[PDB]
Amino acid sequence: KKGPFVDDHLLKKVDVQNEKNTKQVIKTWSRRSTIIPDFIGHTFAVHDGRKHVPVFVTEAMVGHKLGEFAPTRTFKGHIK
Amino acid sequence: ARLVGVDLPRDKRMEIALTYIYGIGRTRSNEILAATGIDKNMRTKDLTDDQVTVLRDYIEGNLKVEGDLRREVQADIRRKIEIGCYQGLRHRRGLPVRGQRTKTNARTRKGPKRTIA
Amino acid sequence: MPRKGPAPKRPLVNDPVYGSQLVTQLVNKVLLEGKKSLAERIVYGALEQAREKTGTDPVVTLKRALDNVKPALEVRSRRVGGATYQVPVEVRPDRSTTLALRWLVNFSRQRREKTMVERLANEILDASNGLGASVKRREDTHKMAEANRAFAHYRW
Amino acid sequence: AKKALVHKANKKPKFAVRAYTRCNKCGRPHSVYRKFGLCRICLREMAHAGELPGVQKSSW
Amino acid sequence: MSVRSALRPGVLSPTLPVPKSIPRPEYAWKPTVQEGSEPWVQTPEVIEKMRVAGRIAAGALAEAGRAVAPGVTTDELDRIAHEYMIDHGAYPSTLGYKGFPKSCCTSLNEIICHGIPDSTVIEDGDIVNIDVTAYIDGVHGDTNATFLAGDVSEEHRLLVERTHEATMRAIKAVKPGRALSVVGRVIEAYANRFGYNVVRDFTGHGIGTTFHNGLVVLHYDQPAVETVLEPGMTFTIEPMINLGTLDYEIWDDGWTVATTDGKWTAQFEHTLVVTEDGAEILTQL
Amino acid sequence: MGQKINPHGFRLGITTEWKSRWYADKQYKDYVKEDVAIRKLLATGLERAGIADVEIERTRDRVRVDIHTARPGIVIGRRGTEADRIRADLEKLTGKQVQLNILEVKNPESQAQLVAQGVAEQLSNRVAFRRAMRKAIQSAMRQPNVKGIRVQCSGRLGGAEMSRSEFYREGRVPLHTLRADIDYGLYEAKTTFGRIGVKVWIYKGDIVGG
RNA sequence: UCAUGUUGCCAGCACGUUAUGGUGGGGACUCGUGAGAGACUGCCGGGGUCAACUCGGAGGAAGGUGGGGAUGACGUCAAGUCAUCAUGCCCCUUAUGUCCAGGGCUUCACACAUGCUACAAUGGCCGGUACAAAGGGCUGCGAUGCCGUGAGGUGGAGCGAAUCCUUUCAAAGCCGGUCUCAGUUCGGAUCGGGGUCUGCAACUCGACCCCGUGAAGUCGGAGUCGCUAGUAAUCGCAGAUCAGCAACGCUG
RNA sequence: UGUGGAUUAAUUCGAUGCAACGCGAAGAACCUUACCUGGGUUUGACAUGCACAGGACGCCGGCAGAGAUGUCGGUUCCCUUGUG
Repeated sequence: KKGPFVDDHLLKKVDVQNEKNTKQVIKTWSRRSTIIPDFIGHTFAVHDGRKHVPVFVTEAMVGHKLGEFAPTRTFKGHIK
Repeated sequence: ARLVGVDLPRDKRMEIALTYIYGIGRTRSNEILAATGIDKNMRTKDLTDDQVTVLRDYIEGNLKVEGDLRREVQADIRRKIEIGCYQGLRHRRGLPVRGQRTKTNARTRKGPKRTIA
Repeated sequence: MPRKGPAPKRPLVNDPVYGSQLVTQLVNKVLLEGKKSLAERIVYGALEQAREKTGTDPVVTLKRALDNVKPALEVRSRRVGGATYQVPVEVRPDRSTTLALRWLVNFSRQRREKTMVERLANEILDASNGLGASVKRREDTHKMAEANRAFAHYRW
Repeated sequence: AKKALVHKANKKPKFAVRAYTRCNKCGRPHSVYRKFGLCRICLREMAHAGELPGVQKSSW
Repeated sequence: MSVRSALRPGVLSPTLPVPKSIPRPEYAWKPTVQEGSEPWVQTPEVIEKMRVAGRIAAGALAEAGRAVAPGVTTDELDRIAHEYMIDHGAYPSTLGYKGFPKSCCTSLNEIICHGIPDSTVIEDGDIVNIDVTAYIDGVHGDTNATFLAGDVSEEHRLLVERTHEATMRAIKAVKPGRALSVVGRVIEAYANRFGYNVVRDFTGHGIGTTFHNGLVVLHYDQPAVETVLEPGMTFTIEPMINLGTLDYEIWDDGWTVATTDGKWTAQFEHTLVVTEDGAEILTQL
Repeated sequence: MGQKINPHGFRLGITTEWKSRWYADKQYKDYVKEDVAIRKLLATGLERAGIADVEIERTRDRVRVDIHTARPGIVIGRRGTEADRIRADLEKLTGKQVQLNILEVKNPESQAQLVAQGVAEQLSNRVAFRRAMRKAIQSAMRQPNVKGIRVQCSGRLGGAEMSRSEFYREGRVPLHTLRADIDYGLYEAKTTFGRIGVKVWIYKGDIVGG
């Protein structure tokens, strides 16, 4: 666990977002970490592929990464 | 004998008594018995109450034990659900957490093989 | 190579410790497929354990047990006219010896002693005296081969 | 095995992990080795032709 | 108390076999025979065969319900009911029906209906609907009833009992010369007093020589339906009352359903035949 | 079909020799790519003239390319007009100085690949398949010391929708026998209606060659 | 059998003195492979048509085609492959073209198939004893030493290599102690913490490590498969696609 | 692990006893992608032939942008006079 992901474009976007103290739904393509705690309060519209599904960032949100915080595996598999 | 709450059977070696516990396993049985000073071969019947107290203090202070392993495993499980992680989603759908086989295998999670119509 | 005549067989040497063909065949039958030296040690210790519990030569005790287990008539699985008619056939000495030792090993591994060394020793004793599973199976097979003599004249 | 996909794998990737084999002679990306860098179906056909200096039938 | 967690389709046990003594649909035979369906016209012979089949189904349902205890698996209920109704010479019409692998249908709490018995166990404070059906001599008899397993809290007791009053209120509202939809309307009325809701999809179905004859009895106010009752129709009233809204989460066990809102629900199915002056229950003990 | 192992793919270490021969340490893949590129470059124009073989040997990294053709004059026309142009093209394409070697087959069509070439050209020439066969088959055996032949064809023969096949055998052609020296030649004509594959097996004799 | 002594083995010899052919030398022996010999009923006896063939004996390492492989005549089943490839034909040519973002392709309430693990004391835990070959290795083996519970980190020798790493190549086995026939020190699931590495990033979406996990399964029902000797079977090692591995796989 | 059944944007495609299902797949976080959602290119990501301008293209950077892509910053031809 040398270094988790930094979300470089999402990192710059979040820095610009929270430096102005403005909360915006970032249409975040990045899906490979929420390891950085500064993401709290930013409505990450996770681009699961079909759309940008919002996900909120919490304190205990660390330790697992950003992707299927909004699920992408739409599944019913039984009659629906 | 007396311990944290997991029985140590009458015909199990001391490491073997430990291995039953969720808190202590065979390798941790060896580690704890080396750190404390109890033989891995001696029985539960040959155990001393002072050694019981010393062992309990050592395991509760330097090892994740029944309570510590629960407050670790389940708390971090619900932690990875509450972050929306697909490790949490493997937990929810009764799947192995590391994304290994869920299609047919992984019965200990989803539950044994069955039969639909 | 059936359908062409008798099948050649691998020859068997005697035991180094004991020196008997029956002992070595018993070793190879108790031989869990994959290990021999450990199986040899197990059959050894079983034979010495039979020795002190009998006071005689383990090879002679094993011979007595095999005689008390060796069958004389075998029943095949020929289908005659869509009905299972059992045709007893006289057993050659090698086939009867193999059957006796196979039964001895199968009922040895069945026993519930601490080790299959002890289990095999107890099986040897219970076959030598005549109070084991192998002896009662030897009795039962002869009883069943005699109960169906009406089909014994087919001569196959 | 589209020619576009062949040029795509031949074009530079923006990540060090996007690189894969994509055997160039035919276009099959799977089951491509290092010592030869080809697919199995073309490997057998080249090998049976004898143009490869050294490969032959194995029989021991 | 602590609210029960969401159910998951536990390991489904094997199927309960059925002696051919009791017949089966034509699928069993050559697929080009198409001898199913039968003259659904309800003759009095088929009425008596229906009485027998419904009594058998009700007895098996009672056996399953008396088997219901905290710690008793729904599989045990299905086994006991199947033993009772096979001993009575009846075929489980739900076994293999469109892919249902069990003799009886066990709905648990949130499950709407046609739930699949599996390794899921019943505990204290639960509500369990058991659905039993019997087939003989070309008749189909289905009925489900919900029971309070353990010392259940007040709210779920109200839920189940209200489903039950909606049940016999729809049953008693059945009169000759009345439209079908009034039944559903009555149910909705009883749902409106306590603010409960009724699913508009899994509703009453006509029953007879075929399990589903196509006669669907909607359990809500549907003025667009002019289906008038005449004596002789055997059909199931199974009003469905939830603790939540009309959206639901079909259990991953499909047949088995569940309420999206994780709020518990109840179901009571009674098969009725219209007499010269009202309704008569043929699946009653 | 029947698992007929390639006679050149089966007796490549017994009777027949490899087209290419060299040694390369941690250099095999690039040599294979160079061989493939050179053979692709010499594919259509050479086969139209009647090319027979293409050997690519490697001297001390400079060049060794030999092309065995069945007719002189087309590959090498006016001195420098054709041979030097393709030599310069090879020099440009391959990162080496190419001293291209062009040699002529001593006899008329006598190779399995050459027979397949002639047969496929005739089939594309709208002639009677049978004629084409027999004709080119007669023009096949040839091979002075010839002992056996096996002419096979498959595909849309004559442009029909059915992928019919023909088999003709002459004399000893033991495929199974390893002292066979059976040359293999496969060529596919591209007809207006599709493709026709042509197989030729040429059994020179029973010589072991060991 | 001849040749063959280097990187390799080391009797006949010395030097190591620990690190083992390891070193100088040693062809003597494998080893290493170039050549060759040596199974061809080669000899004999017996039936048999006096024939094949067969049986048996003998020489022979191989015996009655030595053994293991490599041999696909004619054709067989529109089996499969326009997604290996071209390919006749049809369709789009501004899209079904086309690059990239993200996802899925790993999804699961299941059916089947195949395997590893078991279900133990023949074994589990702990420790010691001695033997494999093929290999594979230049940005790869990568060692010694160490921090490390252990991943993993350094780190680069000898290494394009019979030299050096893979250990002077194992495991099962041998022994000793325990465990005492049990949901077991079986058995591993199962997941959690924290990390550890690769990877831009390991939630889907790698693996590993320290710990803990101790389920089912107490040897399998109908029914079924394989195996004629190095065979069934057990154990371990290696190689390929592999930056990270789904591999309990495949090839040996 | 793969296949069938079901979801899905895709759960890529085909193979369906022998001769499919530890398969092509001897290797799916991007890639693999063939599928979908969305954003770009449109003689197109990729080419060939006719030109037509041409001395630029093209490269080294910055920025925006999920990225494709676009902006320009700086170099600006090498032939040899026909123009390539």
